[PDB]
Amino acid sequence: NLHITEKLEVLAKAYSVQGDKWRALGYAKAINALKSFHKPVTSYQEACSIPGIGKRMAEKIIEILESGHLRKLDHISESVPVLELFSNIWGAGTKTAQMWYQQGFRSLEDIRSQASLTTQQAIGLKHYSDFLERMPREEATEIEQTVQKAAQAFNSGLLCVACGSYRRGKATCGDVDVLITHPDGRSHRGIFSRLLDSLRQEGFLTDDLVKGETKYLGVCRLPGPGRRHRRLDIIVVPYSEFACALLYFTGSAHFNRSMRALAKTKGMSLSEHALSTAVVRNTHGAKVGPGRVLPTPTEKDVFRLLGLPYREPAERDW
DNA sequence: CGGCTGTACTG
DNA sequence: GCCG
Ligand SMILES: [Mg+2]
Ligand code: NA
Repeated sequence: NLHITEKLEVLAKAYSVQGDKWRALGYAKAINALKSFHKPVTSYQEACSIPGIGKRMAEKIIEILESGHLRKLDHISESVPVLELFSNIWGAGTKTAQMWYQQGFRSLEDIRSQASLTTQQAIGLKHYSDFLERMPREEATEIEQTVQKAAQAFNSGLLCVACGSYRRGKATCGDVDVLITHPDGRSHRGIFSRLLDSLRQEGFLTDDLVKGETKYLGVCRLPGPGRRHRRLDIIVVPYSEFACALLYFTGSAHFNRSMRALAKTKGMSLSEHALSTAVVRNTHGAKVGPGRVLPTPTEKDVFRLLGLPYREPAERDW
């Protein structure tokens, strides 16, 4: 199924970029369902059947089948392509894009010349094209290795794992996500600092976007002709959290959200730090009592404790 | 009626 | 947008 989704994707993005996040979530989930459906969809009654598809989406499917068109798609605001242009700048989202629009900016030349950018947005605009591009998974390999090689030059016992789409076995990667830990659980942050320093000194790191104590995002470029600037995310964790970190950083993101949402129905909470149980939540679903951390030395343990069958990373790409 | 994941960083 |  891609006949009807292609038309939905355009509404999903229109909604997302105008900041209607939940309606856009509705569309996103429906789109997902339709894609993992075996056969093409035939009846409005078959429509409702599919979890993630209700009356409103059913009617729209019907129109796509009956008319081969979507009336809502010709009513999309003329501002949408511009809002998408703007929020493809790293560091600029829905609010900033809509503000810029209101203020009369219609193009990246307008932003470049007339807009006051944060440090992150200026780096984002500089790399606008490169950030929209995916790298072959083989290039990800060279980057993980460059990072790993450099880390292991401080403390050779450090473990570096490439995560995200790479670990899920995808042929291309939007960025490289490197997870760093140490088996003693005591080795952190003296490294993470100096590590970035050498990588920056080797000329490998071109720009910094986020520098936190355990988390880094920046821009690197491998040496040589024909190389593009790439996004590189690095996080350091204590060995205690290694498995929950690995699970999180590997994703996919829709998978993390599904997992976490299930954990919530079981009175549990899952995050990059821990899976914990006996979590106390107020009526709005917000966490109040922290509950207690459940032991989780491997990804297997996390699935198990949730009552789920183990998925290897490739089966996580939702 | 109202949640839809949970966390971190920046200014 | 969908659903419990
Ligand atoms: Mg990634
Ligand atoms: Na952005």
